[PDB]
Amino acid sequence: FDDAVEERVINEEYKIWKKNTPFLYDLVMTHALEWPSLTAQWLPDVTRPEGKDFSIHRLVLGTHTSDEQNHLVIASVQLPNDDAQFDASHVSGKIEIEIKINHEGEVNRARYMPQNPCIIATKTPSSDVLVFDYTKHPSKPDPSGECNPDLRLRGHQKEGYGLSWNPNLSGHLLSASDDHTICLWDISAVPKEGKVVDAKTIFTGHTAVVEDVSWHLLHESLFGSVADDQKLMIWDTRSNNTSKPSHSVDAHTAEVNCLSFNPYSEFILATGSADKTVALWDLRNLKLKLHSFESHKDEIFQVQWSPHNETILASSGTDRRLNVWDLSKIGEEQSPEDAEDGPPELLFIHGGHTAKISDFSWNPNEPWVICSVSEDNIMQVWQMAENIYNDE
Amino acid sequence: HELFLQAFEKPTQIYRFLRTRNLIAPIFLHRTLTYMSHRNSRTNIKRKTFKVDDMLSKVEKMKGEQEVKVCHKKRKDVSSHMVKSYSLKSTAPIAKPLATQKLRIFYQFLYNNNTRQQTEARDDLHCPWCTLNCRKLYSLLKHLKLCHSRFIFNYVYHPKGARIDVSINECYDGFAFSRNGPVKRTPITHILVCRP
Ligand SMILES: [Zn+2]
Repeated sequence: FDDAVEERVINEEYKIWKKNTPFLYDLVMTHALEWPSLTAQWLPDVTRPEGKDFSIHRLVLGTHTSDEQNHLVIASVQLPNDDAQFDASHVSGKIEIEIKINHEGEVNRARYMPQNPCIIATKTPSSDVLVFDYTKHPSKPDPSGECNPDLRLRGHQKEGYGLSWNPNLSGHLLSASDDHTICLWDISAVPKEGKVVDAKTIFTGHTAVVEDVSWHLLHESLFGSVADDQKLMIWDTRSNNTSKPSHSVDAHTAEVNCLSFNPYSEFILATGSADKTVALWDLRNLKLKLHSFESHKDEIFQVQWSPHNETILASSGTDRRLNVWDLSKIGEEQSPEDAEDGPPELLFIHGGHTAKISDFSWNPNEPWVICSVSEDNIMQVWQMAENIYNDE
Repeated sequence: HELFLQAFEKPTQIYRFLRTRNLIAPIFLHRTLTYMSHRNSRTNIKRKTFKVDDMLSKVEKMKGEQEVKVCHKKRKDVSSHMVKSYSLKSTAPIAKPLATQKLRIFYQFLYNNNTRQQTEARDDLHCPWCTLNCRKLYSLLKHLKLCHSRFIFNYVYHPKGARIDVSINECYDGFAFSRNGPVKRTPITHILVCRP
């Protein structure tokens, strides 16, 4: 019953956080989604209306229900412009659902195709991976519940979470599953009519549940995978052996849950593990772990590089906190008082969530804006106080 | 008369309880707060010079210079193995190669409007509830005012002198709740911060 105490202790600390938000953020928007989301992905488009005090940003959210109909969600976020101020505690329209498409099961992950962001792949609790074109379905859903996935993709025996669209190769989509396999679908050529598509290739390397999968950002033939193997694998599509990857790295001391490649480096990537640390890897030499980001107090499930900064990285886990790391800060001299707070590499802690953070996304248009969604149904659109990373 | 603990003590403990708890897992770094700015001894200039590709070369040099049926799935909670609830040198270990004159402030405690018990902590601007060294007097007041809202802090200057009048706040009480699996909520936005 220490869990019942843990509840008040959480809320006393949520109050303290709230009270200080003005001194830690340039922006905090907090929204209770009708049903909680297991995914968050900032869409790349921005509507900048003529002479308005804001911009329109869109998000690829989803649902998770307790015996209710599930949806593929696209909501819209109104973000203020630099000159403009505006403050609310909603009655106004700031965050709202644009489209709610019928989905058959809770949305594990939802990721848009970089090439055509109208196309969204989804990881479903059922074996199959679905692809929807939000333009191909109405903005107001069908009350029948009748979910018509534009394309169905079979090859997995179980559900999973890892999902990656190849940037440099249109239609190439990768899935990670509890079935130890990675499936590769090519929808580009082979679009046809036939709603069901069987995987082009299946990667049977990992010895436990495959947690994540992501393509490399410059090589179209390279991708990485992490499993409960406590390992990270570097795969080359070009190779004929679908059981052996190019490299199998002993990444962590526990279950690795996520990987993210640096958008500025063709070598750097990071991995998030159950071992409560983020590991830094260089593709050039995988025999050496570059560094272990220490601060998380529980399992890490999402590790993501900031699009706007080469040295900025963020991580979210089961400690209800999201940490922001600056590599440029690694091994900097700290005062005993400075040291007291955290490693120099630790730039920021986001204490706005009262529950485990499921996903988070860096806004691709507004530097330092992050969307972090938790199981308590809360969605935050935050941005840390500029003085934290900026110098006059 | 020591009846003052009937108003105080309880909050003093809630804050002492949280001191041990918050040291373990923070809600924020004190150094990140705008009023705690000075805690951070370091700067941001090392970033426009920093190139992540140059990191391996350094690590290599370092190493070289060494001679209701609710199933709790690990990712979600769907409504042995998979906890069931019913209520009706290896790369593996941690690697960190690139790392390796005194003022007196009086605290006047007020209880049932009047009656003041005055404790002085000449220990500079250290927080009486969470031990933290606020270092600067402006910071201490903000710290107290925001991190200890169960109390009402009022600064009074005097050439003798300086004092913080501590009373018990009378208006205290997206939160946490007892949830089994997924829960339906009523959608509502809130803008907590918005700086131009
Ligand atoms: Zn304190």
